Amino acid sequence: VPRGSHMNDVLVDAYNIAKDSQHVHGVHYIRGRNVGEDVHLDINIYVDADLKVFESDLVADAIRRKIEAEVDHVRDVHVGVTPVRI
Amino acid sequence: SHMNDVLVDAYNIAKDSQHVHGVHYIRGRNVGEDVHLDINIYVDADLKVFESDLVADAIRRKIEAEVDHVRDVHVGVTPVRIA
Ligand SMILES: [Zn+2]
Ligand SMILES: [Zn+2]
Ligand SMILES: [Zn+2]
Repeated sequence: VPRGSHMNDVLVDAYNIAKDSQHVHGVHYIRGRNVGEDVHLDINIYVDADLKVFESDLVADAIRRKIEAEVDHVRDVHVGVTPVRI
Repeated sequence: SHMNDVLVDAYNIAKDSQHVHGVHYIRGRNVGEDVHLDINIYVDADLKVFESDLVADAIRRKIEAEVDHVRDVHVGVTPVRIA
C-alpha cells in the first residue's frame, strides 16, 4: 500500500512548471499515481492546433526534462498535448 | 485559486479519512475556473460494500462542502488485501 508522502509537493511543483511554459495555453489535466514513496505523473497541456509537431514535441519534452530534474520523488512523467483552436 | 489549491486540500481530506489505507491516485481536469476531481482510495479488501460506499460518499460530501471551485468529485475505491 503506497506511501504518498510527497503527492502534494509533486503535484503543485509540476503544475507550476507546466502551466507557465512556452506555448502552453493551459493545463488540461494532471494525474498523480502513488508508486512506492514516489509519484507517477501524467500531465496534459493545451497547445495551439496550428503548432507544428516538431515544436510541440520539444515543448512537451522540455517540460518532462524540467519536472524530472527539478521535482523530487517523481519516478516518471508523461506529458501529453491537446490541440486548442485559438 | 484553481488546480493547486484544490488538489492539495482534496488529497488531505481523503488521505486522513478513517478507513482509508492510502490514496491510490488523484486526477484534476480543468473545467472553466473550477476543477473536475477524480480520486481513488485504498481500503481493506474485506470491508463490506455498503460501508465502502459510505466511506467514499463522506469524502465526496466533505470535499464538495469544504473545497471551493470543485465541479464533480468522483471518489473511487481500490481494495487492498494484507492476507
Ligand atoms: Zn502515465
Ligand atoms: Zn470523474
Ligand atoms: Zn467557480
